[PDB]
Amino acid sequence: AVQLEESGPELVKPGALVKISCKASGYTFTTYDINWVKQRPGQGLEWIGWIYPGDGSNKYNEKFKDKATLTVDKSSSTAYMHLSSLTSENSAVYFCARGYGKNVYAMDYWGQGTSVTVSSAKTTPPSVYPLAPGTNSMVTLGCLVKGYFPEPVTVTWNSGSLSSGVHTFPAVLQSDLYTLSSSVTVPSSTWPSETVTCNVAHPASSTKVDKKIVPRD
Amino acid sequence: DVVMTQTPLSLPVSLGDQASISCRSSQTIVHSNGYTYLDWYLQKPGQSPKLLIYKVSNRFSGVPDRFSGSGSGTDFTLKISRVEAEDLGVYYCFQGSHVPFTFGSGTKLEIKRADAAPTVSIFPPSSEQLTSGGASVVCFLNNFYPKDINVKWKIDGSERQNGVLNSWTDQDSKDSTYSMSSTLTLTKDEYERHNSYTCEATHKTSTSPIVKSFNRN
Repeated sequence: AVQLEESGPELVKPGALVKISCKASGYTFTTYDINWVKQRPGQGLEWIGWIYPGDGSNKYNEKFKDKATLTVDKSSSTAYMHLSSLTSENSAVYFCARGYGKNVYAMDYWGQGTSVTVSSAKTTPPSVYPLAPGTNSMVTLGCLVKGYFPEPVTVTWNSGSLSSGVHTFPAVLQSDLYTLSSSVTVPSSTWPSETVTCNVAHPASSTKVDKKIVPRD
Repeated sequence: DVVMTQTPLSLPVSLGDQASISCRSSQTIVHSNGYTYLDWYLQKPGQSPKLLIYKVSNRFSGVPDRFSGSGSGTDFTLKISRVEAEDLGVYYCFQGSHVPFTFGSGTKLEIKRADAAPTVSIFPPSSEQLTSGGASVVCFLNNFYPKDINVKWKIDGSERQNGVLNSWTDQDSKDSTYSMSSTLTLTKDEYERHNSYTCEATHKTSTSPIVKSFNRN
């Protein structure tokens, strides 16, 4: 199974340097191009360059030649991107993709991406607050995820058991802090006769919070 | 640079109908060696871009035959026949013939469905939050079609404008509806100063607003 594992989120101060890493498995690393693609918050994909791990040859897009440096480590089958002189406008999601080689003619396997935030703000974990009602046969419960930094935050209900009726909203940033909510709808005969719990992850602070939703007294 | 221009930027297609995306290009994507490295990608909300079509017409393994690509040199097309709800996301044409490799701008595929009223739910601030000295009031507006919606908050029956943050979902991959969340954030003191808190949605599906309220006691 061809796989590409990219590093976790990064918070770095303006005018700093980051080293983004991408570990390959499931194919001969040294015989396929590795590509990088930028994606800014909002829309759009932009190709940065490829490296050929076999001999370390590369091609860069002119625009990124001064900000992006591509290296490789054969021994660990890892590809690396270094981003330099960091501005706010450099805050983006950067992708890894295996490209040209034997029987491959496009970017067929992509990494999960690495979100890079450039801010002078401080990493801070979320406070997760429960949201319970004040028989319809359908009841909507929720979690408020408030005051975390940086993005992202993943929300999951009962360790993934409930996928249906789950809405997690895009975060809204105010005063260097993000807030999102997530809602889940379940049949009334299953709450609060059974446990409903939201699971919030914040990879940048390495924090998982699991809040159980209990009725008001 | 080979400019990739995609038309349209938005594609509203009904469920089951054909959807076609046009990609035009500055130069010829026909490479020196004779091959045409023109690819189509798909980026679903919150996911990596995935390969759909390579070399103009060849579809990547695991991609259903519902997707087919055609065209030559300067002009290209991708057709999705019999569209399903999970097909929504952003479609990119991409050239790998002339350095730098370039993507088109996005073609956002939205689907059309029947009208749906929002399920409105209001939540007082949790005990946990009040203890911190903050008081968020969250209102959910769930599973409605189409996009357009507004929220009016009332503290003590009087419209409150300052202190409100909103967030809208991308189109849902299952039932094809949109969703929204609104959060009135106060201090425990400001919150304790008043008594009634109402959340009201106006949608095109009703004359009257859906009013959900609670009293602080």
